[PDB]
Amino acid sequence: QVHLVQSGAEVKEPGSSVTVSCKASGGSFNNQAISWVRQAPGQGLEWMGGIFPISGTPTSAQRFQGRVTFTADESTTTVYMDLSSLRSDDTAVYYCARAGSDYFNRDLGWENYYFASWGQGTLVTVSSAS
Amino acid sequence: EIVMTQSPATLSLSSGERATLSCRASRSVSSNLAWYQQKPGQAPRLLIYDASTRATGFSARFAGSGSGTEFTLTISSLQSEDSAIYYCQQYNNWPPWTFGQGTKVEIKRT
Amino acid sequence: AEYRNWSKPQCDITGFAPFSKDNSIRLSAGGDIWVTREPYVSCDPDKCYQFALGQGTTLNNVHSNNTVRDRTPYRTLLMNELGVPFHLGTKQVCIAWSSSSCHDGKAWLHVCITGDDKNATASFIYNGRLVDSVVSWSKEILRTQESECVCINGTCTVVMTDGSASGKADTKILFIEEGKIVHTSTLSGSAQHVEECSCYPRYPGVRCVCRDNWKGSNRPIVDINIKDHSIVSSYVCSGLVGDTPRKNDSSSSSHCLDPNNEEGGHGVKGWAFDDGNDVWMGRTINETSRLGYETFKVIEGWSNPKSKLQINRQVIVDRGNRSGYSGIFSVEGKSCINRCFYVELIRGRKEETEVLWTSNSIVVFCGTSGTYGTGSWPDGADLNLMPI
Amino acid sequence: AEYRNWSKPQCDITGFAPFSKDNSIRLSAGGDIWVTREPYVSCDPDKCYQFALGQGTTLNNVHSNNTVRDRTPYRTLLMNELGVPFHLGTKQVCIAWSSSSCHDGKAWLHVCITGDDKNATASFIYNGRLVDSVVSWSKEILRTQESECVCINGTCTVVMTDGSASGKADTKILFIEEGKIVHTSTLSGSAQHVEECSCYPRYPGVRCVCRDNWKGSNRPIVDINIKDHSIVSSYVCSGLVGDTPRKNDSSSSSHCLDPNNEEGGHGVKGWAFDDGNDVWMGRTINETSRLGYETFKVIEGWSNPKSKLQINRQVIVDRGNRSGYSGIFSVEGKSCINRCFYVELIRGRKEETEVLWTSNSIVVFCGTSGTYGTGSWPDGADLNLMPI
Amino acid sequence: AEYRNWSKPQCDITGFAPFSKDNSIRLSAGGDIWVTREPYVSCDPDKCYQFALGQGTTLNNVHSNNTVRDRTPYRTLLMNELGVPFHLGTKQVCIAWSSSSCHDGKAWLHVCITGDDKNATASFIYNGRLVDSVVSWSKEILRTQESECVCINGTCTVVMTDGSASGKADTKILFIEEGKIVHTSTLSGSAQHVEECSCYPRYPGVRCVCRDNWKGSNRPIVDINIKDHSIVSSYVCSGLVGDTPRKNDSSSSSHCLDPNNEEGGHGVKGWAFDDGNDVWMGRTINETSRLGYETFKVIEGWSNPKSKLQINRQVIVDRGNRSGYSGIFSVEGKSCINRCFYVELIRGRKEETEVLWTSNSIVVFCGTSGTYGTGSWPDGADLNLMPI
Ligand SMILES: *[C@@H]1O[C@H](CO)[C@@H](O[C@@H]2O[C@H](CO)[C@@H](O[C@@H]3O[C@H](CO[C@H]4O[C@H](CO[C@H]5O[C@H](CO)[C@@H](O)[C@H](O)[C@@H]5O)[C@@H](O)[C@H](O[C@H]5O[C@H](CO)[C@@H](O)[C@H](O)[C@@H]5O)[C@@H]4O)[C@@H](O)[C@H](O[C@H]4O[C@H](CO)[C@@H](O)[C@H](O)[C@@H]4O[C@H]4O[C@H](CO)[C@@H](O)[C@H](O)[C@@H]4O)[C@@H]3O)[C@H](O)[C@H]2NC(C)=O)[C@H](O)[C@H]1NC(C)=O
Ligand SMILES: *[C@@H]1O[C@H](CO)[C@@H](O[C@@H]2O[C@H](CO)[C@@H](O[C@@H]3O[C@H](CO[C@H]4O[C@H](CO[C@H]5O[C@H](CO)[C@@H](O)[C@H](O)[C@@H]5O)[C@@H](O)[C@H](O[C@H]5O[C@H](CO)[C@@H](O)[C@H](O)[C@@H]5O)[C@@H]4O)[C@@H](O)[C@H](O[C@H]4O[C@H](CO)[C@@H](O)[C@H](O)[C@@H]4O[C@H]4O[C@H](CO)[C@@H](O)[C@H](O)[C@@H]4O)[C@@H]3O)[C@H](O)[C@H]2NC(C)=O)[C@H](O)[C@H]1NC(C)=O
Ligand SMILES: *[C@@H]1O[C@H](CO)[C@@H](O[C@@H]2O[C@H](CO)[C@@H](O[C@@H]3O[C@H](CO[C@H]4O[C@H](CO[C@H]5O[C@H](CO)[C@@H](O)[C@H](O)[C@@H]5O)[C@@H](O)[C@H](O[C@H]5O[C@H](CO)[C@@H](O)[C@H](O)[C@@H]5O)[C@@H]4O)[C@@H](O)[C@H](O[C@H]4O[C@H](CO)[C@@H](O)[C@H](O)[C@@H]4O[C@H]4O[C@H](CO)[C@@H](O)[C@H](O)[C@@H]4O)[C@@H]3O)[C@H](O)[C@H]2NC(C)=O)[C@H](O)[C@H]1NC(C)=O
Ligand SMILES: *[C@@H]1O[C@H](CO[C@@H]2O[C@@H](C)[C@@H](O)[C@@H](O)[C@@H]2O)[C@@H](O[C@@H]2O[C@H](CO)[C@@H](O)[C@H](O)[C@H]2NC(C)=O)[C@H](O)[C@H]1NC(C)=O
Ligand SMILES: *[C@@H]1O[C@H](CO[C@@H]2O[C@@H](C)[C@@H](O)[C@@H](O)[C@@H]2O)[C@@H](O[C@@H]2O[C@H](CO)[C@@H](O)[C@H](O)[C@H]2NC(C)=O)[C@H](O)[C@H]1NC(C)=O
Ligand SMILES: *[C@@H]1O[C@H](CO)[C@@H](O[C@@H]2O[C@H](CO)[C@@H](O)[C@H](O)[C@H]2NC(C)=O)[C@H](O)[C@H]1NC(C)=O
Ligand SMILES: *[C@@H]1O[C@H](CO)[C@@H](O[C@@H]2O[C@H](CO)[C@@H](O)[C@H](O)[C@H]2NC(C)=O)[C@H](O)[C@H]1NC(C)=O
Ligand SMILES: *[C@@H]1O[C@H](CO)[C@@H](O[C@@H]2O[C@H](CO)[C@@H](O)[C@H](O)[C@H]2NC(C)=O)[C@H](O)[C@H]1NC(C)=O
Ligand SMILES: *[C@@H]1O[C@H](CO)[C@@H](O[C@@H]2O[C@H](CO)[C@@H](O)[C@H](O)[C@H]2NC(C)=O)[C@H](O)[C@H]1NC(C)=O
Ligand SMILES: *[C@@H]1O[C@H](CO)[C@@H](O[C@@H]2O[C@H](CO)[C@@H](O)[C@H](O)[C@H]2NC(C)=O)[C@H](O)[C@H]1NC(C)=O
Ligand SMILES: *[C@@H]1O[C@H](CO)[C@@H](O[C@@H]2O[C@H](CO)[C@@H](O)[C@H](O)[C@H]2NC(C)=O)[C@H](O)[C@H]1NC(C)=O
Ligand SMILES: *[C@@H]1O[C@H](CO)[C@@H](O[C@@H]2O[C@H](CO)[C@@H](O)[C@H](O)[C@H]2NC(C)=O)[C@H](O)[C@H]1NC(C)=O
Ligand SMILES: *[C@@H]1O[C@H](CO)[C@@H](O[C@@H]2O[C@H](CO)[C@@H](O)[C@H](O)[C@H]2NC(C)=O)[C@H](O)[C@H]1NC(C)=O
Ligand SMILES: *[C@@H]1O[C@H](CO)[C@@H](O[C@@H]2O[C@H](CO)[C@@H](O)[C@H](O)[C@H]2NC(C)=O)[C@H](O)[C@H]1NC(C)=O
Ligand SMILES: [Ca+2]
Ligand SMILES: [Ca+2]
Ligand SMILES: [Ca+2]
Ligand SMILES: [Ca+2]
Repeated sequence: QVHLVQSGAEVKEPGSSVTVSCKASGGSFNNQAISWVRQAPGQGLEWMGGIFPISGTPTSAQRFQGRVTFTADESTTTVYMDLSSLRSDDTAVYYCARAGSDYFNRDLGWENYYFASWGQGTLVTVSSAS
Repeated sequence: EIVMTQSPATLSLSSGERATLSCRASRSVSSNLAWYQQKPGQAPRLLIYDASTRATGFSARFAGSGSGTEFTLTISSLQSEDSAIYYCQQYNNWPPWTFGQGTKVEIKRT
Repeated sequence: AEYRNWSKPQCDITGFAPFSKDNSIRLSAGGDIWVTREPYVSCDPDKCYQFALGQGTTLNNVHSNNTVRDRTPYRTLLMNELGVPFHLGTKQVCIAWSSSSCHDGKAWLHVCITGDDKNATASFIYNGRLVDSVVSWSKEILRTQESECVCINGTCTVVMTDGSASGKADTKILFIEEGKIVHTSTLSGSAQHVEECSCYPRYPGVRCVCRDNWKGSNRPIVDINIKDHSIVSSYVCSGLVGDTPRKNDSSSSSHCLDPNNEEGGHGVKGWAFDDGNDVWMGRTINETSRLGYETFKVIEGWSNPKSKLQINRQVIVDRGNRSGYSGIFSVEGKSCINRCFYVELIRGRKEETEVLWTSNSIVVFCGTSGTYGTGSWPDGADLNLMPI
Repeated sequence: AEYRNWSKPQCDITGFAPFSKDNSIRLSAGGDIWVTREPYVSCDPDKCYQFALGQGTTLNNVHSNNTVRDRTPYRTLLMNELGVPFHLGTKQVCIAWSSSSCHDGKAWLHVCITGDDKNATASFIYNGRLVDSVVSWSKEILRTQESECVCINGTCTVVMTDGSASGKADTKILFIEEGKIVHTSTLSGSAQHVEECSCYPRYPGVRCVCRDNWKGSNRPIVDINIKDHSIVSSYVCSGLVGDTPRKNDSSSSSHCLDPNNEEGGHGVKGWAFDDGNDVWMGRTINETSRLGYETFKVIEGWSNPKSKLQINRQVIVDRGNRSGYSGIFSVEGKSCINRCFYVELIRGRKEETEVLWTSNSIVVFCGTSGTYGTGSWPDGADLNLMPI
Repeated sequence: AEYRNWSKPQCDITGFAPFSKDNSIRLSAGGDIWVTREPYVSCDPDKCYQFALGQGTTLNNVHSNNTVRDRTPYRTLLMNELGVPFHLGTKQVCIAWSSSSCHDGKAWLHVCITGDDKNATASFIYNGRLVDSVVSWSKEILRTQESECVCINGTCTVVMTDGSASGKADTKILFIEEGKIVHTSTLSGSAQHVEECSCYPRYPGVRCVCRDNWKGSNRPIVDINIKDHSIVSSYVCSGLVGDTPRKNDSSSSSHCLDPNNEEGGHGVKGWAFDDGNDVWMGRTINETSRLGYETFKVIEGWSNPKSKLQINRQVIVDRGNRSGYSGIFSVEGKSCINRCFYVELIRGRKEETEVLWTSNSIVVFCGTSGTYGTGSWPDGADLNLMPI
């Protein structure tokens, strides 16, 4: 089946950076956008950004725009998300998800940007503790 | 930018009865609206899209309604597995793709 | 023949009078007409020409289905004299999904962009032959003005952008002489996003008013120096703002240096120009959709950021009828430079689901020092009757 | 190049010989042809052009239904060389539901009218660009000649009217130089209603013969002075009268100064010109409907109000076939100025209910000093067979 | 005006940028477009023209059936400005089932061939009138370049062949002045079969790269002297060979003097040109069918027969999309001579049995000293939907 598979959980010190990755089990990166959404403990869902796997246009939410970058490789069939300048508040589950959207129009923007299928979620926590 | 307001905050009802959830957008989102269910300790799951059509995992007991600025979800004959948190999300043309704050359902058994 | 220099003063405008209309969608219901979007107008010393980006198909044709996408290998730049509709005898001048054109007083320059989204090419065609080319510098949809360039003493200028629509992007100004690129300047000053500029000669320099897709509903300004290639930028001061979407006139605000952060994201291509401390501008009549079109003057609106005093309003298309992109062009008269503008009248998908196609008509108006009355000039096709 | 001055004498006319025909309605049954009304002809120094007011649609088209109304936002002025039919490659020169055009020896002037009935605008377009504009002065359908203007030494003149069709109205004569309005004169003398003038150069001045919708079935005359902008007016003396409707030739009368008050209300656009004390003129063959068309000379008919002595009759369209508007134009020869005329051949609604559309063909004739025979040249389309 | 002499140096090419595309088959599904094959491009001093051999029919027409045969009495040479598609208003310049054209700086020469297979005639038409003619010398399908001729100081040259496709044949070079044949030379040197040459000015001479249907999958070369009418010939040295069919790049070989005898029989029209000891060339991406199209430079490939070191590859049409004939043309710039090429995009019978017709689109590219990105520009018609 197509389904997304994520990298394992992490502890990182404040001021560090983290890499999370997401791979398609079916090898089937068509141009439907892969998106990152996070969930802090006992709190609502938050969209961070995404990328089209073939056409390669990345996009990022305003609160994260200086801190985050996205990149993709068809060969590993994997999308990589890097989050920089970490703080305690970034402690959350990070999910990759696949959007209904597969083209960006210069003038009209995006269409069908809802999340059809989700990865397992990766827990990242930011702390000094061993 | 576009703000999603969802109500009630918590709902509790017995099994075998109808339940209803509501969502409002600070500007008209013209049917570009989806609903998600999240069961405890799991990734979310898509329940409805375009305010009106239900995903493969869910049956005729789930129904979507509304347009423009106000939207509604209804569950018919509530069952043990429905105990979950539900969220609305808009996708009207341009970022960011804001979610509602969510509604929790817990079942009023004996 | 000699190069253009635009060194005459600007004409005393009191408003705008009708000049031209194409009737393209009404003719398409019984005739072979091209599918198009993103039109513009430009003039040689003798007469005016209409340009558009074709979709590689006529309208009553199986290939007219799904014509909503903006970038494909089949898009070409169409060119005609103003008022001749785009029939099968129309010339295709270059391969392009984005473009600009201008006439330097001796010959046409066309700037044409095509290729893959993340590795696109720009070709410079001058006096009928390819003279130069350049490649996408930020690998994320290289794009240009969808409107005329401006040339003074043989040097043409064009604005080009690469990078994100909802974040920081890379913008450069290219200086061109008989098709050869001679200099390049990076954007400077306080404008933070710059797309789809509309530009006009303002001797000795050039001035441009642009689209901000990121944070402004006020419009950016770019001033260009032709003698030393220097650049500066800012925003249109007027409290009545020109972008769509926007807040209503009761609650909108602006800033001379910064994006106003009111309904900032997304936008539409438009225009404005200075008249001492006053500003003339055009906008959609509706605040959140491309319906209707109006123009007016704002008193002190070029220099006072709190002014909301409008006068000389004209409706061009009434609030029930679709509009689209709009842009300025300049025409040299016997003793002054006049300003004129055009409006794209979009029909079909995604809003009008009676048909499978998307296309446009146009309408064109010019500045007058005389007097004028009232009307409305919409597209006028009946999509309930004509071919699906 | 130099401005026109028309200072040659008038040619010795013995009658009219055939010059051109368009076949528009017959071609429309298998081809993409424009829907039109109110045609006219005018010439530059090298060749002649045909003009018409389009209805913004081809004939075999859903938009061809209800094409009977005279004023809509979609009407444009079409222009072609004489004898090329109005196919999809035709140029639209301006937005207009009423117009006039002329060539001054260096470039074209077009006068174009559009807008709301009670607040309309007139645009003046010269050498391809808008130069001036004016607004309705009486707020009740501003209108002009539907035929060529006349220019001497660079000054063009046009007649314009605002106000009622069945009462007193406001008429002005505008003097124009390279598109700029330089002077305006109010109508003077004994003409009481003046519509749709047909005008000809008569050096050093200009002379016009017009339509009276109010009280005359005799036609008004207006003489225009180009050196001092003065105006005078009167009526065509001939006892054989040129308007439709009218009384029969056994019982009609005329007056050199006043409307004859015979079947006075309503009318049709037409022409006449002086030949010493004689007059040449054309009219419908039927007295109460626009059927057939004839021309003749009336002996002393320019100066004697009791004369009914006609000679040199020619039938152009026989009494069973529809006609419409008609008008004069002038052509400069090697040693004299010749006079020529055109006739509109109207087909379809409201009279011919076999179809949903209304449109026209034309036919054109020129003055000869030689000899000629006989014929009839009707429209020749079969409305029982072609598309509804 | 003066005759062309091409005495400027060759431009510093780094690769090829897009210049033009016709969209003919997509337009044909709703429009009257000619059926064609064997296109080419050529330029006068002001602008470029597209040529093709018509099949005497439009595509949506009963006469479009069985359009696969190459020789019939109805074939004519079509001519348009580059980028205007072949609609019904296109000029037919001569009767022809094989042709070549060029402009000498004062007027066009066309060379046109028609008649019976075993007794054919060649006509020479110059400045719009027939000046000379010649007859088949070997009585077995007289034929010529299907691409532009070349002219220096008023003398044009054309290559012509008569005789077998799978054995020894008779080839001559004709020297022509204002349409009059002035000299004729027989082919000399080691080239053993010579068809469909692509030729370019290389002052003081002319150079041609051709098709070998008999024994080479390496391409023949012919060098022509304009001052003494002498001829020499050889083969393209490069180990990467340009004909189709051919062996794969792992196992292909070449020889500077002889046909390589690898997959030698049959072929396709193509091009190559020298750049010091390097060679630029284009070929089909597939080795045994006319699918895709690529270009590249081969290091030392003009002089070293063992070299396989390629650089600067570009895909023009990707491996899943049909191609056809291709050929060079030359354009004079301000300070150097540039090289450009075109590709025929064949659709329909015999491979695509969804339709009864055979026809082509084109796409055109020019040499650049600047920079460029990536793409693919196929034909883009959907034969499953459009008329059979
Ligand atoms: C036929 O065609 C012609 C040409 O097209 C038509 O004429 C044109 O009509 C439009 C109508 O929209 C005019 O534009 C409008 O102009 C006014 C501003 O001008 C008015 O106010 C001036 C200022 O008045 C104050 O100050 C003076 C002292 O300086 C005091 O004396 C006053 O008491 C006031 O306190 C005033 O100077 C003007 O007078 C001049 O102009 C008129 C003609 O309009 C002449 O009769 C006068 O003699 C004199 O020369 C004039 O009174 C703007 O207010 C309009 O914008 C508002 O209205 C829009 C809709 O109409 C709306 O969409 C805008 O958002 C805006 O509304 C907002 O702002 C208002 C205040 O500005 C609020 O009150 C309102 O609630 C809202 O919040 C508009 O810009 C053209 O100027 C005029 N053009 C020409 C060349 O004359 C004609 O109408 C047509 N006729 C017919 C029958 O179709
Ligand atoms: C082939 O083609 C040619 C060219 O197209 C055709 O020739 C043209 O034919 C038409 C016929 O309609 C002519 O127009 C008509 O002209 C007459 C007027 O001319 C006649 O009368 C003149 C005056 O006669 C009186 O006075 C003289 C003295 O001065 C006396 O001698 C007489 O006895 C009379 O009392 C007279 O001078 C004319 O002669 C000249 O012309 C003829 C050619 O016509 C020559 O043979 C002569 O040699 C000489 O040169 C001539 O006899 C008008 O009367 C006509 O109008 C009336 O008729 C119309 C229909 O025809 C009708 O609709 C009008 O209303 C009008 O009728 C009314 O008025 C009448 C009196 O005027 C009443 O009697 C009547 O009841 C009614 O009340 C018309 O204008 C053209 O002039 C002629 N053109 C040329 C250049 O020759 C030719 O016919 C064609 N041939 C064929 C076979 O198809
Ligand atoms: C966006 O658009 C641009 C412009 O279109 C794109 O750029 C273009 O990309 C293509 C890719 O095909 C390039 O053409 C190819 O070029 C190489 C030859 O060049 C490479 O090797 C050079 C030699 O290297 C050896 O020797 C040196 C010392 O001299 C040593 O250091 C090395 O280690 C090696 O031992 C080397 O000099 C080149 O470097 C230069 O160029 C690159 C850019 O390519 C720069 O980064 C460098 O800084 C430097 O300037 C370079 O590394 C050929 O090998 C290619 O042909 C092979 O591949 C084809 C498919 O790609 C295949 O079909 C051919 O048959 C052929 O393959 C065969 O041969 C191979 C060896 O040649 C075998 O390994 C193989 O198995 C097989 O048998 C091809 O010609 C263009 O040059 C380049 N154009 C420009 C102007 O830059 C860009 O890719 C686009 N980007 C995106 C993301 O879309
Ligand atoms: C119209 O103008 C003429 C002069 O000719 C015009 O100007 C020329 C330079 C050239 O452009 C011509 O083609 C134009 O037609 C006037 O004639 C002159 O009148 C004055 C005063 O009587 C006299 O001094 C001149 O000698 C006259 N010249 C000639 C050639 O006769 C004429 O009066 C003007 N007519 C009108 C009605 O305005
Ligand atoms: C081609 O012709 C040139 C001469 O120029 C041509 O004739 C001119 C009148 C004009 O029509 C130009 O546009 C043409 O190109 C030849 O050059 C001359 O060669 C002779 C002999 O060596 C010498 O005496 C002259 O000085 C040369 N003139 C120049 C201007 O260089 C040239 O040799 C011809 N080349 C070929 C290949 O035929
Ligand atoms: C801009 O170009 C115009 C020409 O279009 C220049 O005007 C000409 O100047 C020369 C030299 O003084 C005169 O001989 C001509 O008579 C002028 N022509 C016209 C039509 O006025 C003008 O000088 C240029 N402007 C600048 C700043 O150089
Ligand atoms: C455009 O070119 C004109 C010349 O055609 C320039 O005007 C000249 O400027 C120099 C330096 O000041 C003077 O020496 C000349 O006398 C000027 N000539 C005229 C006719 O004014 C002009 O400066 C150029 N403008 C721009 C913006 O490049
Ligand atoms: C202009 O915009 C403001 C801001 O949205 C509108 O003010 C709001 O009006 C609604 C009712 O329509 C109220 O529910 C809000 O409480 C108001 N907000 C504020 C901050 O006042 C205003 O109505 C708009 N004006 C017009 C004419 O539509
Ligand atoms: C501005 O334009 C919008 C969209 O074209 C208008 O929105 C429509 O409003 C009516 C009721 O007034 C609804 O029936 C439609 O469903 C709305 N359409 C959409 C897509 O939301 C709006 O009314 C206009 N408002 C103003 C003040 O001009
Ligand atoms: C009307 O215009 C004509 C030109 O079309 C004038 O005739 C020319 O007059 C000049 C000056 O005498 C002569 O040099 C030309 O040879 C004349 N040309 C021709 C063709 O005759 C004429 O003078 C003008 N009329 C008036 C009244 O000014
Ligand atoms: C010309 O017009 C007059 C006036 O209408 C006609 O004379 C009348 O004829 C009718 C019969 O057709 C009588 O009933 C009237 O009494 C007549 N009136 C007068 C005042 O005489 C005359 O018949 C018409 N001539 C032609 C040839 O039709
Ligand atoms: C003048 O034209 C009118 C209208 O075209 C003719 O009137 C028709 O006459 C016939 C009988 O002769 C009737 O059957 C029609 O109904 C009439 N039509 C109308 C609309 O009234 C008239 O016959 C013509 N008369 C002359 C003398 O030419
Ligand atoms: C080739 O033709 C060009 C013209 O296109 C010749 O160049 C001209 O040479 C003459 C004589 O020296 C000069 O007067 C011109 O100014 C030159 N014109 C240009 C545009 O440079 C050239 O000489 C010819 N080449 C040969 C070899 O004869
Ligand atoms: C070269 O082109 C040929 C013919 O277009 C290709 O042949 C096809 O190969 C596939 C399997 O790979 C078969 O299913 C088809 O039946 C073949 N078609 C024909 C007509 O034989 C070939 O694959 C291409 N090869 C390369 C390396 O490009
Ligand atoms: Ca047809
Ligand atoms: Ca904006
Ligand atoms: Ca009357
Ligand atoms: Ca071969």
